[PDB]
Amino acid sequence: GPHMKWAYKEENNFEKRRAEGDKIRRKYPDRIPVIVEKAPKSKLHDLDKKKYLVPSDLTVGQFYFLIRKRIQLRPEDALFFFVNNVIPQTMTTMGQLYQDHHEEDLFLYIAYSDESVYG
Amino acid sequence: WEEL
Repeated sequence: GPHMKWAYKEENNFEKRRAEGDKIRRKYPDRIPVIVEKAPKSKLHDLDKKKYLVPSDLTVGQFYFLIRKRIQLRPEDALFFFVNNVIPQTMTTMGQLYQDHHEEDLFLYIAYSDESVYG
Repeated sequence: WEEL
């Protein structure tokens, strides 16, 4: 996956992020909190925000659809996600990804790009 | 935070 330098982590240290994580898991337990950021140098459009809440049963495939709309991409345009630095399967749900890969600050990080392979 |  791409070498990410998460703006969310640059701006907030672990303690501050974990405090937010605790608060989000407490107030919205029926939602999966995700931090979404673009791979460096990607030509894809930037997202207005990076903090999103998604249903636990939303699949990666349905997630791709929502993101494509937000960054004005067409179905035939290349779009790849990286979780835990690797590409997830489209049938996996957000709740499943969160259960297996949420960060210690209690957030699930997802990077997006138009490229599928990085050195 | 907002719903995706």
